Amino acid sequence: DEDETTALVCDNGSGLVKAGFAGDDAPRAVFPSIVGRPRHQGVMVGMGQKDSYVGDEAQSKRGILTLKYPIEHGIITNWDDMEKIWHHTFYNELRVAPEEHPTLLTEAPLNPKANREKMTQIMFETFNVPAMYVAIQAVLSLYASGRTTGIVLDSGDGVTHNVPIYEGYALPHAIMRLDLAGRDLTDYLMKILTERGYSFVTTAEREIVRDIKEKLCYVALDFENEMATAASSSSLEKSYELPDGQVITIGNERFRCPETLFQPSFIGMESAGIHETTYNSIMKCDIDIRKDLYANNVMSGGTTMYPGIADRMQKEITALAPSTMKIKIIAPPERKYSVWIGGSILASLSTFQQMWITKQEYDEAGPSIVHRKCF
Ligand SMILES: Nc1ncnc2c1ncn2[C@@H]1O[C@H](COP(=O)(O)OP(=O)(O)O)[C@@H](O)[C@H]1O
Ligand SMILES: [Ca+2]
Repeated sequence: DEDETTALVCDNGSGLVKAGFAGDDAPRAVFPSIVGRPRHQGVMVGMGQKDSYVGDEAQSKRGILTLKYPIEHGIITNWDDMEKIWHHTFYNELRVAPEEHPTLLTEAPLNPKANREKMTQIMFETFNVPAMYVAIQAVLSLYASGRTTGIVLDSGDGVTHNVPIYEGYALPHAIMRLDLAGRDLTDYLMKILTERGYSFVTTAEREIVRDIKEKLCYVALDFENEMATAASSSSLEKSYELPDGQVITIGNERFRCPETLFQPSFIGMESAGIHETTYNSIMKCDIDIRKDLYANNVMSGGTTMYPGIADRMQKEITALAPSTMKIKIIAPPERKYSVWIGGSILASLSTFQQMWITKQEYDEAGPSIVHRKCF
């Protein structure tokens, strides 16, 4: 753009599309990736200004809407809303044509084979984007935190991932994937809420369950001990008087839902928490590779933003791992935009040119150009 090539960086997942230009610190355009439709019906003369209420516009006028969620855990429920989602991004906020710049996105690690092509097509065959790359999440983070080896656990909204990374990159044989992440914490809440006598069961209320969560519910440091502290109506109970009108006195639910990350005996599964799946990744590798993975355990995404989390893993991780060392969780001050800031650098370095898919390479290699360059 202007005197230089430049581009647009983009982290999109199951909950927020976070768009910006290139070189930038952290995001500019940001919106929930959802498309809403008018479930309230009746008729019209005056109308609340939309056919598809999208992202921001959507989340703001919740009531009439049946919020068609798309990317639940990297898999999209149906792709049709998605084109309107990205129709926001470029033209409406950023005012830039996709048909002009490079695009950086993120690979929501182990998003299916065909989704790679299907995405690149929406750009290159439908909306002729000049160059693009989708970068594989967890690793980006590492470099922005100034780390080369460590065990990263990156989870935002959609899917849990425990990545061992070193001075050279990981492989499917050791890394893991699980469905128990940030948004599942979000949704989980209502399964449990029943015992007080609440269950925001439907659409608009579904979104209020997310909202409650990120600004008040905290992680149990050691749940079991804290269970008797549920008698202490001070720590726990707090008022959420919904600005509509209904008090949700989120007592024990404020840490009982977080705990499911380290405790799947609460939903019903055999998954161990993210502290044990971290051993699960780390063990599977070569024998000499672990000493510095243990020296830095990178912890990022929307998932690691709750109050009381690094500290937890400090205890828990020691118990079933290798013993010998200075074990240490590195969770950056803002650690959620891990994906984004690591990505920024790549789409600011011109060295990145000895990688990407450029506009004519697609035509010259068909849809498959994505697995002809990448994987
Ligand atoms: N302060 C926070 N504490 C905990 N949960 C948060 C916080 N900020 C956002 N979240 C949750 O993180 C998720 C969105 O994270 P995000 O990184 O934006 O996207 P995604 O991994 O899908 O790419 C949602 O569950 C949202 O509720
Ligand atoms: Ca993400």
